[PDB]
Amino acid sequence: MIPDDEFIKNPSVPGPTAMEVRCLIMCLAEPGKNDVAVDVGCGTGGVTLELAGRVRRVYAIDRNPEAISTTEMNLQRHGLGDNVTLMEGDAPEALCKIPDIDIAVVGGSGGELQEILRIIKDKLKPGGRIIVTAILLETKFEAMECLRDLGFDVNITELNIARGRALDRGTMMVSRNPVALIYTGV
Amino acid sequence: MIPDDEFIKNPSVPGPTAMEVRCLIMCLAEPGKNDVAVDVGCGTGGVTLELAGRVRRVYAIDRNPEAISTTEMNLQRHGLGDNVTLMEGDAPEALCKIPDIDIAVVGGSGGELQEILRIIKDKLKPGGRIIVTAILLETKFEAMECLRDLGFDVNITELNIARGRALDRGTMMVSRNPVALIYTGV
Amino acid sequence: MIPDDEFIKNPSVPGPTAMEVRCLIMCLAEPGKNDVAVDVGCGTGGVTLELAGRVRRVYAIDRNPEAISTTEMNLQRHGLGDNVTLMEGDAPEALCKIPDIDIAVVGGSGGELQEILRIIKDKLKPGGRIIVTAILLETKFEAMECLRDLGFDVNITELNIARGRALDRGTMMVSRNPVALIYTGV
Amino acid sequence: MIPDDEFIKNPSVPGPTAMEVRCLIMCLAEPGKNDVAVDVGCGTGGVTLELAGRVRRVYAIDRNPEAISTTEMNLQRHGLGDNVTLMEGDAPEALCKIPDIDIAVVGGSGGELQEILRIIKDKLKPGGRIIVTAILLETKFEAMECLRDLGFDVNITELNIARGRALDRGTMMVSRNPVALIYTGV
Repeated sequence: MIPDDEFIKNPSVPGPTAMEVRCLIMCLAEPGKNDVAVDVGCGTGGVTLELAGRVRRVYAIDRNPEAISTTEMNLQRHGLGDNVTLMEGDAPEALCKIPDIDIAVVGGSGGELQEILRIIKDKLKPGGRIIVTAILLETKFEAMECLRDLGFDVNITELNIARGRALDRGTMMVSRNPVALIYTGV
Repeated sequence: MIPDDEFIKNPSVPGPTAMEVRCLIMCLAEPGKNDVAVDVGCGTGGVTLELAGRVRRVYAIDRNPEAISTTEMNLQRHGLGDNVTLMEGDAPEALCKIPDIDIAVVGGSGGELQEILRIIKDKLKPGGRIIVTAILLETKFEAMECLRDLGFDVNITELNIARGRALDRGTMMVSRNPVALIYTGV
Repeated sequence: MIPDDEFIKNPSVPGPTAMEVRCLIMCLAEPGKNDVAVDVGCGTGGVTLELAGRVRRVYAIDRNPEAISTTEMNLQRHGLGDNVTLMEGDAPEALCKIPDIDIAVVGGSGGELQEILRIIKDKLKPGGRIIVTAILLETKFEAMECLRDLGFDVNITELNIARGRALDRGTMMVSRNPVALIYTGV
Repeated sequence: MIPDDEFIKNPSVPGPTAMEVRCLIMCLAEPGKNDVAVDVGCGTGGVTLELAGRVRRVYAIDRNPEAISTTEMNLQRHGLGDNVTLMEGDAPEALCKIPDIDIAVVGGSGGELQEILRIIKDKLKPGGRIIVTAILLETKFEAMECLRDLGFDVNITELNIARGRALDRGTMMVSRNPVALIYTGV
């Protein structure tokens, strides 16, 4: 899978998300060449780039113009983006113009996490998956509470990753920052 | 991906490998529908199940008869096990009778870690990957060194995981023991 | 510092608090021989013990009768307790009957966290510290919010500890569950 | 305890040791006002500083000339050093001119870990304590082996610490690199 260092970043644009995390988001998302997925807060584009090649169509949304721009750049360098619709705009309004979805990945909550999830539940085909990524503490709580309030079966997994860096003196373990995945069962 | 709680267990068989680990093992290995893989120490059968439904033929090895049994039981539970050759017995003697592999996943060291890897290097098809899962401090070290000594490009990723357990009082974070993954380039 | 395995553990009562966490608690508490401290949810009695041999007076509270007994037993085995006042009853009602404190440690709340902090803030001597342990996801968010909402500068440290366990096969890394410490500036 | 940001950091000297780790080290070292201690690879002087205030004497050693300089700098800026014999040079040679030690803390091995531990065992007074800080994957293993081969009861604790950082968005957990502590039975 495309390792972190292989992605073009940006100052005002966070990401890419740790490969280990991206790897797990895909395992939970349970892709498919016939699935329609939406990725909110596509940021650097990691999550979008991955899905761009395992489903029918992916809607990448992000209020920050730089993010939509940053994702596009990576999509182009990897020659992907055919089944990807970029959307410059607020998440709630961006979602309303989209068909029902099979997969839903919500990155940077954007302080609109609750409203964002509410909408997603109204457009979730049967057996749909909803995966919420969280970097902020307050975000994990809100993600559990809302998804629960919408009648979903919420689960949460915290991932503390450490990779080894080759030094002259030997190998050192470099830590990533904690990343929790709040998701709904099938 | 089959969640941990959906596996048939055995009071004498460890495992199955944490899902988050199973997931990352698959991202790294990058299974092809034409690859020949071997899983030393299949234990409960996690990794074996995951490879089974993605490659041509998987050779699942294990010293414990209960293991071969449990793995075979979880195989049938998901309509898989046609392209899986089970092997009871010591790894070294089992590995020598095997054809060349594209993917090598070695589970619990077994005290013969260094010998196992050695046998695998001479049986690895060009472009093959070797992945070692370690829970023991010493196994992590011996893997790194030995793989380097055999002329491979080694890397190590440690995963401390925490899952949420619903309690009356709320959600608790329960962690799994650290799992390191020592892998080679391609 | 009294190591874990040296405490009388009652299966029904939680604890003792991982020695590593207890160490960090004392470091953040900055106990003085003239300080007055209260420990809500003393449980096994780990924290109470540490403070007992370091402050003027320690008020140990816990709504569980077995926790009080367990805490009393352990204190005796360590000749401590001569300057400790155990309390049988609910926290909130037990807090109003206590003098003002310099050090407040709060363990297992019980859905009464908000109220418990509200009382501790009112009885907190100037300069005093407030330290809250949280194993529940929710308690972490709640302690962070309530302490902030009560006008305190809040800080949070997550501890993921792994100790080594010698096995015939080698050294296994055994992980304790995550433990957070939410505290107010000194 | 002296926090991280309160230390004079030199661009050529590593450290200071994370306050959470220093706290644990002081806990395992069980400092006594009579104990004679030695800090190998004092770095910024965090460990030396702490000890200087709780034991008879302290011999801070470090191959790096700038480290010695930076360590002597943090001593004065806190009113300590009247009992801190600084030493610039190779640890092994430096230790020979030192008295028998009660407490021994070793960090930077510079690749002479084994030679250092051996020397320490010959100078270790009964009831003495040895504590090694490992950052390199290889160091942990080596330390375990030597200490076992020297007739000591080895113990290892892996610490993964995360501190919360205040963002306009709210609160994120920032990870520190893993830090392992290999210690002998007192």
